[PDB]
Amino acid sequence: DGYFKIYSKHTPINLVRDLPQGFSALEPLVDLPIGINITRFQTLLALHRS
Amino acid sequence: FNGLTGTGVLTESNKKFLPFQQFGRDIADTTDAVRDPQTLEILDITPCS
Ligand SMILES: *[C@@H]1O[C@H](CO)[C@@H](O)[C@H](O)[C@H]1NC(C)=O
Repeated sequence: DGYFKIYSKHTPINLVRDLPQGFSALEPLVDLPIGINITRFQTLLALHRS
Repeated sequence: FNGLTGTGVLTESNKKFLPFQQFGRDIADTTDAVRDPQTLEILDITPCS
């Protein structure tokens, strides 16, 4: 519905090698007037080239 | 309030409104809290006895 919605909730993960159990509520963080066609996406990480 | 029309008593309440939340729907899905557009305050909506 012509909207881009992003939800986030920062949690202090304890000594677990993977995603921990329990629960977490992703609070709404921002909403934007979007509506461009979306089919794919890609993440960005910092390559070590210092 | 912001187009939402009704009758009630606007009494200040201690409801823990999260920043994104705006409304105060109850167990029976009834409006019970609104946020003033001018100043951010949580007002309890209660029908007259
Ligand atoms: C988005 O682009 C894809 C790939 O061309 C196309 O098949 C699809 O119909 C488009 N979606 C919208 C909502 O325009």
